[PDB]
Amino acid sequence: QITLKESGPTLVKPTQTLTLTCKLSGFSVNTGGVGVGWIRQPPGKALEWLALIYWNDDKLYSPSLKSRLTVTKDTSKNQVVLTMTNMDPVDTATYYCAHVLVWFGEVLPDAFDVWGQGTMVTVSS
Amino acid sequence: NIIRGWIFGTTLDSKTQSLLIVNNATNVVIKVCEFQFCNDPFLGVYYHKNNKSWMESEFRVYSSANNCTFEYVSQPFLFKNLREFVFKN
Amino acid sequence: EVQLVESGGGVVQPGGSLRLSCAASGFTFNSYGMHWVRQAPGKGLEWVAFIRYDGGNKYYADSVKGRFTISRDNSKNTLYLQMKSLRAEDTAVYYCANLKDSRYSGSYYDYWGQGTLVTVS
Amino acid sequence: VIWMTQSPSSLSASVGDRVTITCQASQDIRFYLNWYQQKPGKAPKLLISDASNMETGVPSRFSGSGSGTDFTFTISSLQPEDIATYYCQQYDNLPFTFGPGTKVDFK
Amino acid sequence: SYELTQPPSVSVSPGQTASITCSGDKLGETYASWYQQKPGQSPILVIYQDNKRPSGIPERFSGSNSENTATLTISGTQTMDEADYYCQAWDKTIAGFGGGTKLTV
Ligand SMILES: *[C@@H]1O[C@H](CO)[C@@H](O)[C@H](O)[C@H]1NC(C)=O
Ligand SMILES: *[C@@H]1O[C@H](CO)[C@@H](O)[C@H](O)[C@H]1NC(C)=O
Ligand SMILES: *[C@@H]1O[C@H](CO)[C@@H](O)[C@H](O)[C@H]1NC(C)=O
Repeated sequence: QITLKESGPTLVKPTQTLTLTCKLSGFSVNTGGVGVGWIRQPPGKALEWLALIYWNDDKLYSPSLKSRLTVTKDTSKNQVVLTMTNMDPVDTATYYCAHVLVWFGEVLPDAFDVWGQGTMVTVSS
Repeated sequence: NIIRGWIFGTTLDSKTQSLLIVNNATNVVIKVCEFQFCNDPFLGVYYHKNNKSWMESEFRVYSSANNCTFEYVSQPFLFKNLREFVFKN
Repeated sequence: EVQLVESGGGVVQPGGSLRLSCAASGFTFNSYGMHWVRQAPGKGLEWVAFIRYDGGNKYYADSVKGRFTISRDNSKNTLYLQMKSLRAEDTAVYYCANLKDSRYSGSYYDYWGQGTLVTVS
Repeated sequence: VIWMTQSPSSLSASVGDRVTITCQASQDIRFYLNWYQQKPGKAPKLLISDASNMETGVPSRFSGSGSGTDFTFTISSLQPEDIATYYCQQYDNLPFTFGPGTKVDFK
Repeated sequence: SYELTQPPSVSVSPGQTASITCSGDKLGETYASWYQQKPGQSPILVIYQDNKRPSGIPERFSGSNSENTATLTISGTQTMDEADYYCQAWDKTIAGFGGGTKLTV
C-alpha cells in the first residue's frame, strides 16, 4: 500500500532554517505520474499549502511563502525533502507530506490521495 | 495525440504470439504475448474541467496477455504536427 | 459496397486461348493479393492461381501450371488470367476472390465475385 | 500439395437437429483451415477461419473446432436456411487446396 | 492562495444526513475536493473531482459542485463522522483551502 512519513527537527529558533524529510514506500519516486507536496497547519488553524514536486522535476510553490521554500527529492533513497528558511515564531505548525494527483495533458494539480502522519514544529528562542 | 499504438501479428488472438506497441502518459511499452484482444481495442482516457488536460483511466486493449516472450520499455515515441513511421520485419 | 466482377468468358476450341479479367471497386485493391478459383458444374472448388499485391510473385496449381498465367493492374484495379493451350477439362466457372488468409494474403476479409463461365469444346 | 477429405459426403436432418461435418488433412496444417458454405448459383461464403474463428455476422448456432489434421464443423440447431454444401480449405502452404465438400439436405 | 468559504460548524443527530458546503469565486470553473480531520491527526481525502470517493471511503459520502458552491454530504451520518471537514480547490495551479467545518453528530 502507498504510505508516506514525515521526520525532522521539532524545535528551531527564530531566523533559522528547517529541513523536513518525507520517506515514502509502496511506490518509486521515479515512476511517472508520481508527485509529493507539503502542507502546514498552525494550532487550531486551517491547512496552508507550501509546495510540491513532480516525477519530472517540475515544481510549484505557494506565492505567499515561495521566497522561503525549497523542495527537492532523492531518486535513490525514495525520499522528498522540504526546506523552510528564516523561520519566525508564526511558523509554528504541524507539517505534513502527501502524494499528489496530477493531470498529464497539461500540468495541473488535483488532490492529495495519500497523506503522512505529520510532525509538530515549534519556533521559539 | 489520439493515436497511441499498434497491433501486429497473424491470427491476432491467443493461439499465436503477437506484437503490441502502446504509448502511455510517460513511457512506451512493447510486448509480445499470446494476447487475447478485445473486439475493438482502445485506451480509456478522461478529461479535466478544462478540455486542455486529460488523465489515464483504464487500459482496454486485451482481455488477457499470457505466455509472453518479449518486453521493452523506454520514453514515448510520439500549424499541425506531422509524424511519420516506417515498419519493417 | 465491395465488388468483384469477372468477365471475358466465352466458348473456345481445344488448343486455343482465352483471357479473363476481374474488375475491382469499393476497396483498396492495390493493397491486397488476389486468387483465381474455378468450379465446374456439379463439382467442388478448384484453386487455380495466386498473385501478390504488387504483382510480384505468382503461384499456380499443377493442373494449370505451365499453361495459365496470372497478372494484375493496380492502376485500373483489374485482375487478369491468361490461359493458353486450353483443354475440355478447363470448362468451369472462374471466380476472382480476396481470400481471408492469416499467412499469405494478409486479408482480414473474404470477398468473392459473380464468376464467369468458360467453355472449351 | 496437401490433400483434403471430408465425411460424410452428404447427410440429411430436420429443423432443430444437430449437424456435424468432419474434415481431414493429409498434412499437419495447424489451425489454418477455412470453412465455406455454398448454395447453387452462388459464390462460396466464409463462415469460419483459422479452424475455430467465427466470422462476424455468422449466427451463434454455427461453430468450429479441431487442430492438426482433424477438423470439425457443427450446427447446434439446424434451420430451414442451413441447407447447403460446406467445403474445407487449407492455406498452410501454396498451392492452396479445397476439399470435396459435404452436403446437408432436408429431412 | 485560492479563497474558499466555509461555515464554522454543522450539527445533526445520528441517523440523519449531514451537509457541508463551500463557496468561492471560481468553483464552477475548477474541481473541488474534501478532507476529513480529527485533532492531532493528518487529514484524509474523502471526496475528489467534485463527486468521487477514494477507495476505502464509506458509501455515506457524496458531493457536488454547482453555482460556484462545492458540497459534501454524509448520508445516515454516524457518530464516527463527528469530524472537521475541509474544502480544497485549485486556481492556475495555486492551491486554496477553506476554514474547515466542524460536524457535530
Ligand atoms: C506507463 O508505462 C510505464 C512502463 O511500463 C509504467 O511504469 C507506468 O506506471 C505506466 N503509467 C504511467 C502513468 O506512467
Ligand atoms: C470544452 O468543450 C465544451 C464542448 O464540449 C465547450 O462548451 C467548452 O466551452 C470547452 N471549454 C474549454 C475551456 O475549451
Ligand atoms: C502457456 O501458458 C500456460 C499456462 O498459462 C502453459 O500451460 C502452456 O504450456 C504455455 N504454452 C507454452 C507453449 O509454453
